[PDB]
Amino acid sequence: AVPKKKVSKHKRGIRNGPKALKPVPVIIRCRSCGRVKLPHFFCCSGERG
Amino acid sequence: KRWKFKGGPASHGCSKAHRKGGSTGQRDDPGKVFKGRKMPGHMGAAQRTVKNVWVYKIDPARNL
Amino acid sequence: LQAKDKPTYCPNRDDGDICIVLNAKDIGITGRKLTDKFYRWHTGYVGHLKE
Amino acid sequence: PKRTFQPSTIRRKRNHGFFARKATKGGRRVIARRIAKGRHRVTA
Amino acid sequence: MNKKEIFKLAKGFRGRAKNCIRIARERVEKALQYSYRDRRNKKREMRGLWIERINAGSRQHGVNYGNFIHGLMKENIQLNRKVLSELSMHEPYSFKALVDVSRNSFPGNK
Amino acid sequence: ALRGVWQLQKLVVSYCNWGGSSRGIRAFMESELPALIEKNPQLEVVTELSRGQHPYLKGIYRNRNERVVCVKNMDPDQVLLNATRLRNSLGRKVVKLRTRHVTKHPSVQGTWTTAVKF
Amino acid sequence: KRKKVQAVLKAIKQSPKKVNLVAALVRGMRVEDALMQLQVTVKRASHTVYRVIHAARANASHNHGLDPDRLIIAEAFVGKGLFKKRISIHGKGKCGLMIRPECRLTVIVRETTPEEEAEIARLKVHNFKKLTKRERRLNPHKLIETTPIWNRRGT
RNA sequence: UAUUCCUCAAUGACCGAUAGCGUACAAGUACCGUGAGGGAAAGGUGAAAAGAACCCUAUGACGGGAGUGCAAUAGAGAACCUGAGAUCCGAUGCGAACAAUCAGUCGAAGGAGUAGUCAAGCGCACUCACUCUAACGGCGUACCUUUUGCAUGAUGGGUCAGC
Ligand SMILES: [K+]
Ligand SMILES: [K+]
Ligand SMILES: [K+]
Ligand SMILES: [K+]
Ligand SMILES: [K+]
Ligand SMILES: [Mg+2]
Ligand SMILES: [Mg+2]
Ligand SMILES: [Mg+2]
Ligand SMILES: [Mg+2]
Ligand SMILES: [Mg+2]
Ligand SMILES: [Mg+2]
Ligand SMILES: [Mg+2]
Ligand SMILES: [Mg+2]
Ligand SMILES: [Mg+2]
Ligand SMILES: [Mg+2]
Ligand SMILES: [Mg+2]
Ligand SMILES: [Mg+2]
Ligand SMILES: [Mg+2]
Ligand SMILES: [Mg+2]
Ligand SMILES: [Mg+2]
Ligand SMILES: [Mg+2]
Ligand SMILES: [Mg+2]
Ligand SMILES: [Mg+2]
Ligand SMILES: [Mg+2]
Ligand SMILES: [Mg+2]
Ligand SMILES: [Mg+2]
Ligand SMILES: [Mg+2]
Ligand SMILES: [Mg+2]
Ligand SMILES: [Mg+2]
Ligand SMILES: [Mg+2]
Ligand SMILES: [Mg+2]
Ligand SMILES: [Mg+2]
Ligand SMILES: [Zn+2]
Repeated sequence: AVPKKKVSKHKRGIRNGPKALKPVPVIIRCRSCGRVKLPHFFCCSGERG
Repeated sequence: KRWKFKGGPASHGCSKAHRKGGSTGQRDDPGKVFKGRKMPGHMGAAQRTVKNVWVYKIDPARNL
Repeated sequence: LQAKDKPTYCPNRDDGDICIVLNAKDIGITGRKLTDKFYRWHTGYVGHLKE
Repeated sequence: PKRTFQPSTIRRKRNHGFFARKATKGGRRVIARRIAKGRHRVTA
Repeated sequence: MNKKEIFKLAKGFRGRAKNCIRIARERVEKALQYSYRDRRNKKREMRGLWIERINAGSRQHGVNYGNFIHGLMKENIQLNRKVLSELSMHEPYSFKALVDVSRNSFPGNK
Repeated sequence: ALRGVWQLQKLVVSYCNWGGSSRGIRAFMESELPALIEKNPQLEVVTELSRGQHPYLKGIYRNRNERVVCVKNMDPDQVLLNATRLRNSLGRKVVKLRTRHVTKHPSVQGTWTTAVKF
Repeated sequence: KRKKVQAVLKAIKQSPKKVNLVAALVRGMRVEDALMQLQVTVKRASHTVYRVIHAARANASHNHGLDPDRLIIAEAFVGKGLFKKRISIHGKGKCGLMIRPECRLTVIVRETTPEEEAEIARLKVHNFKKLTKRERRLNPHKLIETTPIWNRRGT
């Protein structure tokens, strides 16, 4: 099966519309190492390890 | 599984159509698939009722 | 409803008056239309013409 | 599968080489046409 | 017609029909055919609108359009339908006077 | 003229004394231009030599609109007709006339509404 | 004095569509918010967009006397580069054309206006209102600063 | 008298980079074929290289400054004069998730941006002002070819530029 017609820029934009990226709602930055990370990601242990 | 369709033969030349539905309509008249055509999809996890279910025993201490 | 009784009538505008129809159960129907006139419609499922 | 070209250097020189062309009148015409066109490879 | 004139006439067209000469030429020629036809059709539509406005104006006083316009003809009143509809919309008392005059001229049957 | 005030203020006659395409405007300058200058005392007529270029007439109006009409290879009567059409114009933009009756007071007796009583 | 500062990165060896998928996310964001958002977006193009935004902020601060802490991303768009064409061999002796694409990325920054700072402050107060896309880009995430604590006496 | 593998001089209402020789550029090359044989593509920074020291951010300057230059999108490494179109990503204004169809045409509510003219008092009403958009209404089954006759579910064309 082949496409019967060329797809217009309008229909292509409609198709690719919901596939746009969205911003992450919550971002954690460690005050010690400065790493920017999602919740439930390990970067540092505290001092007197 | 969903509609108890018979499927195709396991041998005698059958080519990659062992569990498929076969024909889904007629040709050009009607030129379309009718509503309610039995096709694959989600099965179960739906509300159903069983009628005339017989109560055998009541346990009032445990509410069983 | 079409505001075609107004001298300011415009076909692209909805400017009709509000029509309140009272006593709809007492409308006059002649002939044998009570038993012979049918409303028919199709639900979109084959074989399901309702009347 | 087995393909049409099976290389052999001595068969190439015996069929299309310089002295193979020089041995026949048609081969000498091939060489003359070949030089007249200006090909860098006169014989194979 | 030149390619630049066609692109001028295709301004505001949707899709590739404003942009590509093979597609634009057909749509522009069809637009020009519509324009030629609609110069004729506008006169029919506007006379229909004037007659609707006159009929609405005269039926408020109990006179149908045909009796009204024939009563005006019978009295040698030669106002045309465009001006009569403008009177029915904007000068209703003068239009009512004309309706009374035409009803005395030609009441019609009933 | 808009309410009695003439709108065309300047008529520029741009021409070449060498080029063959300015023959008609040169004959217009010699023959018809003094009569038009006489009949229009409110109009300023300046004449400009532009060698090597095709001739034109330019009309500058009260509303600061300028209209140029090329008159290359024209007969003198066509040049005079173009100058007359420049004089008779109000200097407006050439767009489609939306109506043929401009009024700010469409009704003397009041527009028909549903509240009108007879 | 200058209002708009840009940075351009040419000859990025990626698809323009894939780069624009990430570049469209950071449009209308403050520069620090966008830089934080790119570090949690798992894409190849995230590092490239990060580099161009970083270069643009540096250009604005160093060459044009703009304040780097008040920059918003006005534009981020992609242009094509020099595409490289190869033959793509199929079965049965047929072939198509394969392209190794290239792209350029342009990021334009500008300083936030005081009205826009007032709106940003108004967006950070607590309410249940729906945000438009532009207002969401102004306040894209909640930033949480955490300190590592050893022997926080729990589990 | 015939012819041009050749030489010297000259001419052209001959061509000017898809043209003119197949070749304006290291072409009978690259490439294809066992072989005979077939056979390309690809010209142009600037007057002069003065071809961008140094700084900043990237792993890395082709970026942003600085400087050279008349001009730097005139900033290139077989390619930078001009720099169209299809095509791709953005910015602003208006429309847009209760309404269907060669996508226009004739009317047109509203929205948005923007000028100027001047008698009389320095406003204000005039230029149907102008530009963009278009809710809503009426009308409207592409083009070419071939045919007795094509919206035709007959043919041809993905689009653009050059020929
Ligand atoms: K060639
Ligand atoms: K230049
Ligand atoms: K260019
Ligand atoms: K319409
Ligand atoms: K056929
Ligand atoms: Mg069975
Ligand atoms: Mg079975
Ligand atoms: Mg098989
Ligand atoms: Mg099988
Ligand atoms: Mg059908
Ligand atoms: Mg060989
Ligand atoms: Mg394969
Ligand atoms: Mg392809
Ligand atoms: Mg492809
Ligand atoms: Mg070329
Ligand atoms: Mg050229
Ligand atoms: Mg050539
Ligand atoms: Mg450099
Ligand atoms: Mg030059
Ligand atoms: Mg250039
Ligand atoms: Mg373009
Ligand atoms: Mg937009
Ligand atoms: Mg709605
Ligand atoms: Mg539809
Ligand atoms: Mg219109
Ligand atoms: Mg219709
Ligand atoms: Mg036939
Ligand atoms: Mg027909
Ligand atoms: Mg067809
Ligand atoms: Mg047919
Ligand atoms: Mg086809
Ligand atoms: Mg073409
Ligand atoms: Zn940490």
